[PDB]
Amino acid sequence: PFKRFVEIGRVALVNYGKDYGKLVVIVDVIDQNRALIDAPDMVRSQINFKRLSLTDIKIDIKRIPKKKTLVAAMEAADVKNKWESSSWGRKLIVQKRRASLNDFDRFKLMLAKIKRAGVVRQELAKLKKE
Amino acid sequence: MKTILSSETMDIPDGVNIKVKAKQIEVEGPRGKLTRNFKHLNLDFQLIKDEETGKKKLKIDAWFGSRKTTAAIRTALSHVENLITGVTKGYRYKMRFVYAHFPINASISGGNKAIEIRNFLGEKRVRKVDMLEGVTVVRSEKVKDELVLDGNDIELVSRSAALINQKCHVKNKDIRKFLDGIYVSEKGRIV
Amino acid sequence: VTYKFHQYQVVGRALPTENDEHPKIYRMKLWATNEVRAKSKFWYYLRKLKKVKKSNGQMLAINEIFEKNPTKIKNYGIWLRYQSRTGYHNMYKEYRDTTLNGAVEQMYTEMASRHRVRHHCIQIIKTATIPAKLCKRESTKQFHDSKIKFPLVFKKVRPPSRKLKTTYKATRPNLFM
Amino acid sequence: VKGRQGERVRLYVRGTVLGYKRSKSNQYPSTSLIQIEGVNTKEEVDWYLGKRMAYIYKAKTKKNNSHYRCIWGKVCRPHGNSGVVRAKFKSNLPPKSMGSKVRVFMYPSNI
Amino acid sequence: VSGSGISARRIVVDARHHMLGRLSSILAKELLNGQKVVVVRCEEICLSGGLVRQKMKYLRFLRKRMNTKPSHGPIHFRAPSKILWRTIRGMIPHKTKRGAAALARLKVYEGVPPPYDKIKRMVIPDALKVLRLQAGHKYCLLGKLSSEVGWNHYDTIKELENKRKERAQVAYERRKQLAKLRVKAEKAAEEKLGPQLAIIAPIKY
Amino acid sequence: SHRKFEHPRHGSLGFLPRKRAARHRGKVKAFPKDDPSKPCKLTAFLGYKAGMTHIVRDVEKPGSKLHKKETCEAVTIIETPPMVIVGVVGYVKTPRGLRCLNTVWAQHLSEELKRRFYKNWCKSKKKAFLKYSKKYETDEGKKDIQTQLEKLKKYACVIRVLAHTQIRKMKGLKQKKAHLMEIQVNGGTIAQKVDFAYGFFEKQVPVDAVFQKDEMIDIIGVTKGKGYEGVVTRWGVTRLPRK
RNA sequence: AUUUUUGGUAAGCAGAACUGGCGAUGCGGGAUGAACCGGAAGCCGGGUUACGGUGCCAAACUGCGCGCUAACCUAGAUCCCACAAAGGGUGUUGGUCGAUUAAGACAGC
RNA sequence: GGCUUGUGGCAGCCAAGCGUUCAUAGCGACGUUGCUUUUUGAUCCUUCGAUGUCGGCUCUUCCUAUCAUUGUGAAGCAGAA
RNA sequence: CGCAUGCGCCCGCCGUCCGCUUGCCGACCCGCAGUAGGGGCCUUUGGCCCCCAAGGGCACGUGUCGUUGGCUAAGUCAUCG
Ligand SMILES: [K+]
Ligand SMILES: [K+]
Ligand SMILES: [K+]
Ligand SMILES: [K+]
Ligand SMILES: [K+]
Ligand SMILES: [K+]
Ligand SMILES: [K+]
Ligand SMILES: [Mg+2]
Ligand SMILES: [Mg+2]
Ligand SMILES: [Mg+2]
Ligand SMILES: [Mg+2]
Ligand SMILES: [Mg+2]
Repeated sequence: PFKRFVEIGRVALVNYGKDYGKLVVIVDVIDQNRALIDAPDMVRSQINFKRLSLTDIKIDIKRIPKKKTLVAAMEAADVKNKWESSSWGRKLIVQKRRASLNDFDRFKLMLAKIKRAGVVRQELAKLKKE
Repeated sequence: MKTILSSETMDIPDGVNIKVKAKQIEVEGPRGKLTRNFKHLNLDFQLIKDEETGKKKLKIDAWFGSRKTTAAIRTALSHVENLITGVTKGYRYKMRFVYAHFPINASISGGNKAIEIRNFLGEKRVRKVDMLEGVTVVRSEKVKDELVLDGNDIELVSRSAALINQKCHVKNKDIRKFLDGIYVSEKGRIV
Repeated sequence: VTYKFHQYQVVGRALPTENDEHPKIYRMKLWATNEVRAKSKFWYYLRKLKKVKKSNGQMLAINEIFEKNPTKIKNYGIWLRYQSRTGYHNMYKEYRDTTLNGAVEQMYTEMASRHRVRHHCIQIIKTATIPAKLCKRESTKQFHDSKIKFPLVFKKVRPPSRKLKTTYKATRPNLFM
Repeated sequence: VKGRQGERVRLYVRGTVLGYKRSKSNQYPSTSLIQIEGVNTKEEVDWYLGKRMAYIYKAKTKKNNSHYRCIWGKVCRPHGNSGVVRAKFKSNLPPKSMGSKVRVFMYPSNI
Repeated sequence: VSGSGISARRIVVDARHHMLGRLSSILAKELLNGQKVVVVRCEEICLSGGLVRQKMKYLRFLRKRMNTKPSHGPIHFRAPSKILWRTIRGMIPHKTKRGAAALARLKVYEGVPPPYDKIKRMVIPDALKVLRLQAGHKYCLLGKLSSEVGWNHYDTIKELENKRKERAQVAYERRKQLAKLRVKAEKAAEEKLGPQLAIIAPIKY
Repeated sequence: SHRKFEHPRHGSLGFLPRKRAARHRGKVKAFPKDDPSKPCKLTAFLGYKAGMTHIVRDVEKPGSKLHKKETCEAVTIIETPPMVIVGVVGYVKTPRGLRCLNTVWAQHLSEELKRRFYKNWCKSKKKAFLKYSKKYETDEGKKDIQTQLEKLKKYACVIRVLAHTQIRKMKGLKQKKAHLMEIQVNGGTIAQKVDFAYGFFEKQVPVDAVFQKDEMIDIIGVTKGKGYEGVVTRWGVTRLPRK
């Protein structure tokens, strides 16, 4: 049970606030409510656990490591690629891509989806009649 | 103050098979099957197996629990221990008749599942008590005026004994002087 | 970075007179939401403890004190005296935070919650950064673990913002630790 | 696939008439409170600021060969934090319009 | 609570494991805004404080009666659906035409009677017990309280709900088989359309 | 101030309102609980109050002063001619209670029973159940009747028969309009209940098929009417002083 | 009516000092109210506030945060205000001063 | 009727003592905290272009600070009381 | 459930007209249970993966509520037996 724990080196997703969608690394624990997080593109600061969603990724680091050490550990663990390839991480990227689509792109996607739906319906009907 | 981690573990004898799922504990042994529903406890039940040896252990822990919440870990462990004892050795409760003038007449019904008391303090009323599931009551032969209750579930056997005891309470008299009744005198294991 | 409570060093003295050409200079470390309120409390303490009023006193300097390294966790001890409904008492408390300002805010919040003591009824006697081995409270000592590990027992479910909030959902939330 | 019979293009969003700007004990019917579908924050209201709105309803008699009537309005300013807006119409909306739907168009456009 | 703001003919809500008061407030606002609401499985509504406290509260309510003419009210309904209806009425100006019209847009049922057994049922996150009540705190089911205070249709509801759940399980198994067939059809059709799959790829979850 | 002396209140509040009954025939408000391990059997019957007499008997009651002694007791004679069963009604268990599902009637109905469906039988054309009867003459009609009975077996939870008295046999009564009532069938399965009801269509059920000597029973009916009455006689309040 | 204050056990009692208020005054808040809080006013449009509020009634978050409480007595829920005391609790939560303890603290063997 | 509760009535707290010994089975001096408006007072807010002024009789309902009846704990409760 | 009126009444189809509406504009969508867990693959006692809101999916969704004529495999929607 409890597949995920808050740990030194645990990678978490910010699920609320202005920093939503960013990956951070838990480098220390202040108390039961907040921890010390870090990432390559921010300053190590505290965050409440209520704004963090633990991921399945973990890196091997000591508490409050240097920026270079943290970056090296993240690169060795390939955190970015692992998160992006996972369905959970791909979900946010796909949501952003859908939000970014323009009118002509939306029309082309509609055409492609209609054609695929028609072909799939024909295929399924043939399978059923088989 | 919300202790981070309170944990206790117990050893499981090799002769007992145990399953845990959604805080539902199944206990198996030579004497039969016992079940318990621990869903009311907000604890994490885990079964640990040692591959090299094969012995079982049950670990119950509470995360950020208070004293009131943490007090239930040992309760659950003791309940599991009682289940194991009942499924391997069983439980045997002994009751003794106490009377000053009127001897207490006990009549065990068919199947050793019910008992009749007729002459409690010279009363013409017949007292009926039905044994709980898995518990049988027999009249002891080697000890004079002794009832033996045997079963797999400690709680059911003890509750049957309590029912027998409470069915024979003295009323409208000084109970300090009128000591008549049926009382639990020994708690032990069948095996 | 905004703190509700700021730490100030206020320096003041009594007005020079013929008898005292160079009166004694007094300094205090005070906590207040603003420098104006810090100066007010400085004059309150000077009047109550040294017999120097604001009317016959001089304000010399006031500077804010900032945490040296707000990027690291520290253990903070606070010695304070507070007033209850029936008298005055002394109290020592410990906190963990990146800055002493956060620890003081926690202290005010905890006094309010546990003892129903309002802010104006609390006087701070001493503050200090305590090493891990010298901490006295089990609450702070429980996180002095090289390998600290626990699951998120209580997590509140909400959308990233109210933009995605909906009254109705097709399925119930799926929660696990 | 559907075989529906109705408007083939929708260039507006719907708005529910919540009521009037009011206190606990006073009401100001010159201003109407409108909830726009899909708008959940006052930040989102910025897009609809100044957009025209129409309150379409049916009358018993025929006007210009139609039972339909229309009172025009527009979005004035956000109301609260949850996306409600304050709207002004050429004439005060009747109280019976509460719970009815208005059409919020995409013009005048700024894109 | 401003309101959902959606435009739909009606909304069906599965009230199972929803706090009574919060669900009632949300639905009262929805009804006042002009929505039509159907609530099902009212017997599964949760009330905080436990069975004992709620039973004492209901007995206190039962004490209230016009001394000279008990038939003049208050009326003490026992069924879970009527309890939910009265709780909602308590949050609506029901003595005005607006409040009466809002009340007339609400339907409450025990269990899932037809045709709502084959209609998608939604939930209210803001009133869900899993989000509002900490595990370990006392709560009771509305159906249990109703049965304790004189509702005698709990067993019939249980039997009918079991039958409906069996039928729904059969339908779900059929739908799963159909879904597997559809995935097979999609795999078969994959090779037929290259460019369409290419355009669709960056959007698929 | 508190009443000077205490006495129990006059009359019972459990028989409120003291209005005229909405019916003339006694209504069975609760039937005996059904035990499916027993044979199918009727639960009620209709009779007519004939009169009263008294009897003498030797009492067998050990410990009583009347033991082996004669006692005189008043009795009531109720005439109970056999009832004719003419239909079956099945109800379905629902969250709102029992709901009537369907009614099946017999092919032939006596004039006495049909009189119950008219206010002026002589002046009417007497068309009741004429088209319903024809369902027994066509093959599809009998098939439909059997299908209705099968549905009753499949979905009903309690089964009641429709029975009417042979009122014209009591010439002392000046009534040709028979009384019709629903009598619940207890015992057996639902299919057994339906078969038992159907087999009795257009057949007589004697009173001894329901009750037997020494059995304790309940009697339901409307009391004697007395019209507008004052409080002293209506409720039993005491009279005020002479002056 | 705040404060000062006399008689009276006390009183929505009776009598004085300063100031303000009601009376003569609507309006927002305190559910409701002559005196409390805010604030005083020609008929209107727009903007912003005071006191007070933002789960529904009912305009404004089931907003972002920390602790405490679980009431098997109708838990509790906002100046005037529509009351509660002395004594208690091995309920739970913080603090203060003492004593024993790895030359081994307390309970059972 | 309204405010108040001096007075009336009904409870609690401490424990010097009583109770063959024993403060607390049962009581509670010296003190001290309360509750109630079925006492009587205090006041004069409503009613003097009028609210029918004692008591009894009849009738209903309500309260508990429970006399009896149901179920219980304690005793200086052997039984009975 | 029975019976339902001889310039009458009732049912179905077609043309037209009027009136009411709880407010049409894609007015599309049936798993159960649980939240200190659930599910799938592989089956070492085991390993891997998913969840982390319908934030999804479906739908010619494309034409003046949608121009003139003809063909029309399969698919889908509607109407009628
Ligand atoms: K009286
Ligand atoms: K009399
Ligand atoms: K008094
Ligand atoms: K007077
Ligand atoms: K007068
Ligand atoms: K008298
Ligand atoms: K089309
Ligand atoms: Mg009396
Ligand atoms: Mg003021
Ligand atoms: Mg203005
Ligand atoms: Mg003694
Ligand atoms: Mg009492």
